[PDB]
Amino acid sequence: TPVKAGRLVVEMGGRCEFEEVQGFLDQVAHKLPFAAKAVSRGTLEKMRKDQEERERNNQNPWTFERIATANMLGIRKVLSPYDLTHKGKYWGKFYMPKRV
Amino acid sequence: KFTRSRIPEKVFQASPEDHEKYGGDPQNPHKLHIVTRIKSTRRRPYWEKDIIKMLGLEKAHTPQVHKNIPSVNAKLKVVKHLIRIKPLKLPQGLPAEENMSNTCLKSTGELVVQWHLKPV
Amino acid sequence: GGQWRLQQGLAANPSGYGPLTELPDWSYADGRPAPPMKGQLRRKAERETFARRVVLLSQEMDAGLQAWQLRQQKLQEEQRKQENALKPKGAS
Amino acid sequence: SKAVTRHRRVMHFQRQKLMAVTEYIPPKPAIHPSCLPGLIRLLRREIAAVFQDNRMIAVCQNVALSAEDKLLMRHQLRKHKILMKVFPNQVLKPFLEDSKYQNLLPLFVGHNMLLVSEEPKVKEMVRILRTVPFLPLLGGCIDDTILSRQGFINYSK
Amino acid sequence: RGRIPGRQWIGKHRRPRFVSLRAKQNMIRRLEIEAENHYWLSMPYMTREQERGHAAVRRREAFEAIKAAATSKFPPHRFIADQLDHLNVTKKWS
RNA sequence: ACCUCGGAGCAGAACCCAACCUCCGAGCAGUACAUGCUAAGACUUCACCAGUCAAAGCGAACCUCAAUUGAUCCAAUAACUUGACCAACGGAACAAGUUACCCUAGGGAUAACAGCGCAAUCCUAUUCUAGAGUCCAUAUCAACAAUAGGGUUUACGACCUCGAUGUUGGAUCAGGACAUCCCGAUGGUGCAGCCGCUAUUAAAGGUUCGUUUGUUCAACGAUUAAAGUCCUACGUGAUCUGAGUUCAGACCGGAGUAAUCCAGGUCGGUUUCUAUCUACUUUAAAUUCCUCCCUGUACGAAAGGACAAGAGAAAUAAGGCCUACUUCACAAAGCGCCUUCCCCCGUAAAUGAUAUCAUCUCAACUUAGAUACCCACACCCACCCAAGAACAGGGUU
RNA sequence: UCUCUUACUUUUAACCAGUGAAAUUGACCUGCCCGUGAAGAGGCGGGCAUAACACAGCAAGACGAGAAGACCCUAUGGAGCU
RNA sequence: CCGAGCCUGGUGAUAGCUGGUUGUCCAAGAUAGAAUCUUAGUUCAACUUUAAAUUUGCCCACAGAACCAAAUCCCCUUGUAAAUUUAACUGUUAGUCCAAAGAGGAACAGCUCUUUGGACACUAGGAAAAAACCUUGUAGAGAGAGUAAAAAAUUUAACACCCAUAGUAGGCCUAAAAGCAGCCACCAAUUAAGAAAGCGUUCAAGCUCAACACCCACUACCUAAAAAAUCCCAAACAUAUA
RNA sequence: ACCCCUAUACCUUCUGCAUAAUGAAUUAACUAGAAAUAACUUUGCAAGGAGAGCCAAAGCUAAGACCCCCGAAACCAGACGA
Ligand SMILES: C[NH+](C)c1cc(NC(=O)CNC(C)(C)C)c(O)c2c1C[C@H]1C[C@H]3[C@H]([NH+](C)C)C(O)=C(C(N)=O)C(=O)[C@@]3(O)C(O)=C1C2=O
Ligand SMILES: [Mg+2]
Ligand SMILES: [Mg+2]
Ligand SMILES: [Mg+2]
Ligand SMILES: [Mg+2]
Ligand SMILES: [Mg+2]
Ligand SMILES: [Mg+2]
Ligand SMILES: [Mg+2]
Ligand SMILES: [Mg+2]
Ligand SMILES: [Mg+2]
Ligand SMILES: [Mg+2]
Ligand SMILES: [Mg+2]
Ligand SMILES: [Mg+2]
Ligand SMILES: [Mg+2]
Ligand SMILES: [Mg+2]
Ligand SMILES: [Mg+2]
Ligand SMILES: [Mg+2]
Ligand SMILES: [Mg+2]
Ligand SMILES: [Mg+2]
Ligand SMILES: [Mg+2]
Ligand SMILES: [Mg+2]
Ligand SMILES: [Mg+2]
Ligand SMILES: [Mg+2]
Ligand SMILES: [Mg+2]
Ligand SMILES: [Mg+2]
Ligand SMILES: [Mg+2]
Ligand SMILES: [Mg+2]
Ligand SMILES: [Mg+2]
Ligand SMILES: [Mg+2]
Ligand SMILES: [Mg+2]
Ligand SMILES: [Mg+2]
Ligand SMILES: [Mg+2]
Ligand SMILES: [Mg+2]
Ligand SMILES: [Mg+2]
Ligand SMILES: [Mg+2]
Ligand SMILES: [Mg+2]
Ligand SMILES: [Mg+2]
Ligand SMILES: [Mg+2]
Ligand SMILES: [Mg+2]
Repeated sequence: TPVKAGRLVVEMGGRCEFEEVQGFLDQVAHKLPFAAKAVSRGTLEKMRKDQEERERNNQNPWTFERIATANMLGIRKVLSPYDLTHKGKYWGKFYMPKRV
Repeated sequence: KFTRSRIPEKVFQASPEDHEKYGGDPQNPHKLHIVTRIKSTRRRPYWEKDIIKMLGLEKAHTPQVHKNIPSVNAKLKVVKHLIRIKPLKLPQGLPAEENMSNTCLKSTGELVVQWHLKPV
Repeated sequence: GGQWRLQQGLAANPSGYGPLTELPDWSYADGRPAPPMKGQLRRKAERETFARRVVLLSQEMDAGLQAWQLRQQKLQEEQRKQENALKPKGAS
Repeated sequence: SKAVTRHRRVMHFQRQKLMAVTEYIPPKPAIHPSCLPGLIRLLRREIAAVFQDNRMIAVCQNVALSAEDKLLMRHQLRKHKILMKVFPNQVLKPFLEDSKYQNLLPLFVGHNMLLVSEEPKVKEMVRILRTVPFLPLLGGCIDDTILSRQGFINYSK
Repeated sequence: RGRIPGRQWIGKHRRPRFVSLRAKQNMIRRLEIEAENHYWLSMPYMTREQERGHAAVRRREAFEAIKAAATSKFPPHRFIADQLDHLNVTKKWS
């Protein structure tokens, strides 16, 4: 089965809180063939607002998406046509959450 | 595959902050471009080499005048990573016939019509 | 110090359009000026061609602008010529 | 190599320079903001009670007093009609400074407890306190005047 | 002791190269020059409809000059003076 | 296995676009009998050949399908026309095997050995904690799975070499790694002791002789402290061997009409080189076993049974010498004799802050924790020598 | 034969004298380690070493010399046999 | 040198195969493909060269190219100066890496196959040496100058203290299963303790946590390896104004 | 003069050779591009040209200028050899 980055692999619910599932969910997600994480609704929302806040307060005048879309320095000779939509956060099957 | 790049018009819309960053009034736009090739056409596609040859920028660091019209602008938009573009400023107006042989271009991009080689 | 020379406006290479590179090398001891140097004659010819190009492009674009102006002038005269040759009758 | 690999592929050096230039730069605060500058009400009800009635107050230090010994002490002290109150200091001190027993204020340090009644009977307080020798009779008040343990003994005899 | 398999800069296993401060600064300088280019191309003088035919006469005459040269390509003249000049190679004193 | 033609993907949107790439088909059928003639303009399978559409006009009337196919010569025919699974499908008019008895021209454009790339396979370490271990995940073993590493196997690729890079095992000499087989130090134990199991550190020193087999291996016999794992062009053939393997002879079984063949067995079968260059050709600290006592002590219910300290006796390795023995004899040798000296780091503890306890401390801190050899120097013609290829050296009173 | 090799003689050998070849040879003022590279460096990179020159010995390297590979493939190249 | 002697002749046999191919100087010049007893070759195209004739050639504005992504086709301006046709021929048609879209294989290979685009087979500087990565091209002399690309940064794990009676060996099941084998409920006294969250017991018994009090305050950086074979490999340096 | 700095012999072959791929000790001498059909250039004459024959809707006549060396195993004929 193909799995792309940002896709929930398994979902759980019930009369419980995070840490209870988080134990064995981190245990499973460590054993997955890719990088994975145990997330909640709250933690998933928190990381998404964190990524948007980092993109908003980034003090670098130059960004990957600006350079790629404007074809700055002729960088599309070494980029890929998929980088126009990945915006540098993806490299092959790898997702880099530190990239803005 | 690697092909020609269509640059967005959102890239080529200027902003007021850009205007005071590089002072140029949106109304009364500058009339002529001073274009200077600052990079090699080697290790670049043949269409960029052809547009460099069309614009007359075969020799590096040699300024050339071009019109500020949309077609020439489209060519410069294609080849914009190998050149530097400045506005041609005319402090003492256009050169006349009597002032044709005493001109200079200068680094600031101002075509002076009197060149005296004397201190002020 | 090319960046400093650019900030002062004196090119970047000191061997460009300055007094140091554009004044005559020598003159006769009695005071007669030397014949002009080959590089200076060449440079003056290129600057002359550059200035003629500047004048030609500026006047060509100006003439294009006024040609468009007179064209549009003939356009709105022909839409303003809208007098009915005949006075309407019938149900009026 | 394919565009997707099981390992991290080596980028073109211009793309690597692109990533290094387009790294994320956080905002830097100028002068470092770190360097920049319930139970209380209910407990107020029962302490207001036990100081409006119950005019024999005795303060003792809450010695360990293992559970059988503690409860059996509770039972002879109740057989002789006194109560053993345990009220925490964090709500009992402010009541003292705004309720005038500020001279009994500097005495409620450490573990503390209150031997409290409406009847004078300091005689078995002192005999039970002498049966258990490691039990101090820290202090207290009889008839709204402050009395030390020497107070408590001459009011006894 | 430390060798990269195969060739250094091609293949699955390459010698790593790292970005230096001056390489980053050089690239940022070029980025600034192109942002300058973006601004000056963002401000145009005329429009396409105003531009439509302003240099057609000059371009046409330039092409007529090219055609005139390419048509005037033709052999050169020949001279009695040149032939009888070649007679001078036996010009003696006496 | 395929060879010609067509449709779909790869090849998303003008065209084109490969693979012994992924799928589906074709080598016709049905109608008509103007399925006649002629003729602008075009398309085109990347060339040519071949193929495709068609206005108008004359004459009539009032083709479907996707491929559904074959050039020239020549043959048949009065003519019009008609001829190949020429399917190796741009087609030679008509021709198979075998060669180790082989030859030639070339090819590292291309295989075998070796190197290299890669790591599927192989090997190791960690992470997780199911499970096994009476209970107990973590004394020990370990499923599913994840991460990282090695380059010893079998491949895969075809990059150097085919105007030669000689090959398996064996001898001889070994250099190196440590992922340690023994000896050393240490932690844990389901460690009472003896034995073990597991882990950390340690590469100075060591790691046997035989029967069968060409064998690497493997099995067995007898030991030992141990009989390590690898790499070195599967180290090492201008140092050796040639049992094997893949030249010419022959036999057996099988295959083939036969020649001949077998990734089957068997018997036999030439291993050249006078060293030009590089490199090198005398660098004194040795380990291990056993015996005695400690001691039948510690320990243990008993059976069993130590570690330290110390004494002795050997064995090998290195260096040397002939008194005797022995080969032998103005001498050279071993089978004989003599000598052989330092540590080594894993961790275990004390004081004591960050964190007024504690804490062995990437806190400050405390403890366990070499000498020897050589050393002077135009007597030199010549002679002698325990010195020596020449040279050099020692003696000549 | 070997454990396990030792001693002597002859030849060879080395020195003096006489005579005097061959294969080989791009040029050489011809080092070591690691890395690199047509993927195994005396000659390239980083380090280390380094007065010159004979004589004897060795065979680890010069992918050492010899024979336009004896295996494999190719050729609209041959030949023998059935 | 007998799988068919040797000599002479045919004979200068033939060789899509190897080797070689001799003055000087300048210029233009790099690889779509189809057939083929063909894939070590050749012919046609494609590219390339020369000489002519003529007029448009590249870049491209809007509109436009089908139902079941990057882009391309077409194309007036504009920027430029090339293009087509005519004549005459050679040679190249055994291809390498890098970026991108894919296919095969192991989402192996310095692997193989197409497509778009670079560079290499041509110069120079840089990434250590260096084909293919980066910078840069049109030629000479100079004991002048401004620059391009261009030098890797990182160092990680301290965590509380004190306390604990009891309705009850809650009920059912079981020999007993007592908070802790499995089920139903989960109330309730003390100031404050789950009909018990881990251990531990055949079951019991025991010891930790959550709870009172106590108090300064939970102090809380949320992170993580190592191996091979001749000999580690520039020397080094935290602090003088970009 | 060396010492300092720069610098990977040549030819062929190749995708690419310092290559540890080929050839070469060195000297002297010898040793390898032959031509038609057309085209192009330059003359002569010109609806004709060429010293019969041939070509001709500007052609014809003349000249110039363009196509290597070495090498097999083999096949056949006639001799000479026990
Ligand atoms: C060395 N021997 C075992 C041998 C081996 C092979 N085969 C190999 O190359 C096999 N080597 C491998 C194992 C594949 C690496 C061989 O191929 C040969 C030979 C021998 C030669 C003998 C030749 C001989 N001459 C040249 C010395 C000769 O005169 C005769 C003769 N009888 O007249 C030959 O037969 C001889 O030419 C020959 O045939 C040999 C080989 O072919
Ligand atoms: Mg390498
Ligand atoms: Mg066509
Ligand atoms: Mg019709
Ligand atoms: Mg065929
Ligand atoms: Mg065919
Ligand atoms: Mg045989
Ligand atoms: Mg041969
Ligand atoms: Mg191999
Ligand atoms: Mg279990
Ligand atoms: Mg290949
Ligand atoms: Mg070979
Ligand atoms: Mg050779
Ligand atoms: Mg050889
Ligand atoms: Mg170890
Ligand atoms: Mg070997
Ligand atoms: Mg050898
Ligand atoms: Mg043979
Ligand atoms: Mg025999
Ligand atoms: Mg030999
Ligand atoms: Mg040498
Ligand atoms: Mg002699
Ligand atoms: Mg090397
Ligand atoms: Mg020697
Ligand atoms: Mg050969
Ligand atoms: Mg062929
Ligand atoms: Mg020939
Ligand atoms: Mg040229
Ligand atoms: Mg063919
Ligand atoms: Mg061929
Ligand atoms: Mg390749
Ligand atoms: Mg090759
Ligand atoms: Mg090279
Ligand atoms: Mg060499
Ligand atoms: Mg060779
Ligand atoms: Mg060579
Ligand atoms: Mg060769
Ligand atoms: Mg023949
Ligand atoms: Mg006879």
